[PDB]
Amino acid sequence: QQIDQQIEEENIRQQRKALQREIEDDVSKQREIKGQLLAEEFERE
Amino acid sequence: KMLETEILKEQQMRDIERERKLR
Repeated sequence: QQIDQQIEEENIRQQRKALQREIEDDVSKQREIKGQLLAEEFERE
Repeated sequence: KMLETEILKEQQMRDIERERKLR
């Protein structure tokens, strides 16, 4: 039974990555939004 | 005596098995 659950302990060490993927979305959006907004700043002059 | 032997040795397989599960 301990081995059965020793394996589960590793199964659980194996959500952070999906948040990491999200981290990159956060980065891309803000980076590109700054460019979109500067393009808007000119359009809005 | 041989049974306690074989058991105490056998258990170390179980600890190698732990090493094997870690791989």
